[PDB]
Amino acid sequence: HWGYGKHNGPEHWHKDFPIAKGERQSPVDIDTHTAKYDPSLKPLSVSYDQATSLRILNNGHAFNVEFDDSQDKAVLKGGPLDGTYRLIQFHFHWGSLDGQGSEHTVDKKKYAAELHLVHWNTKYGDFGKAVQQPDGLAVLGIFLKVGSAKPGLQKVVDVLDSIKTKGKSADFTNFDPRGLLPESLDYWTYPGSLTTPPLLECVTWIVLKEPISVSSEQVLKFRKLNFNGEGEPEELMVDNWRPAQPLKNRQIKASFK
Ligand SMILES: CCCCc1cnc(SCC(=O)c2ccc(S(N)(=O)=O)cc2)nc1
Ligand SMILES: [Zn+2]
Repeated sequence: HWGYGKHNGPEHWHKDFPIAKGERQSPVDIDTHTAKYDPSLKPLSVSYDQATSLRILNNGHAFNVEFDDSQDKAVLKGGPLDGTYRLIQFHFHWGSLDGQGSEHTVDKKKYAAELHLVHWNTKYGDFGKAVQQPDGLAVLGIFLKVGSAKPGLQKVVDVLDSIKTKGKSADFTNFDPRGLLPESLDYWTYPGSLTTPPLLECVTWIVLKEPISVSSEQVLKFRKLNFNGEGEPEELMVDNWRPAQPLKNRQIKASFK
């Protein structure tokens, strides 16, 4: 039932998921001037050399590129994190127009899209248990702006016609998520939530300061996807982003400057 329209979009979510109005909801606007530089924050450690992608899926809200998370192969640690977080999937949120799409904003600036690399804390044994813990997930957020193509994204873009509609999946092996990372790992971090239902407050957010560039043609392809299932009226998969939520009693920390 929940989705991104007038009648079931983010403003409606609290009815099914009352935690929508909770104390640590995501996304948020990152006020770069009031973010506190924290010299005790470590460099982020991204170990994706052994990543094993398996499949890409249109789940009717976005597309997920899923990884084999049954061994320590693609892991996030360091930064603000204690312990080891395993990559389970990535997906994006994007706009109907280049002027919007991102979930987090930076001094109210919206980017064309936002990539979420979703990782779960190995101490909880799996994803479903981890989401029920306040430190269960680490999501690495990366902004996309429109300009030069991102070569490492093209394999993703090229398979989308094969998963046009809700419920479609395709084999997606040997995809290397290192090709989606900007040069710098400078980041902001704060305690938040999943940005889609069930909106669980289980996320340490790590948002990179440096956006990646993707071409207009790459993002256009994202916009050809469908929210609907095959043999239904076409609703383009666009504007699948939740707007900024109240910061409330939280401090955003910066790894830099
Ligand atoms: C309430 C009891 C149900 C426990 C349970 C909750 N959510 C999920 S899945 C939602 C999900 O996979 C996900 C991952 C990342 C993000 S985001 N957009 O914050 O990166 C949003 C949703 N699976 C099991
Ligand atoms: Zn997301």
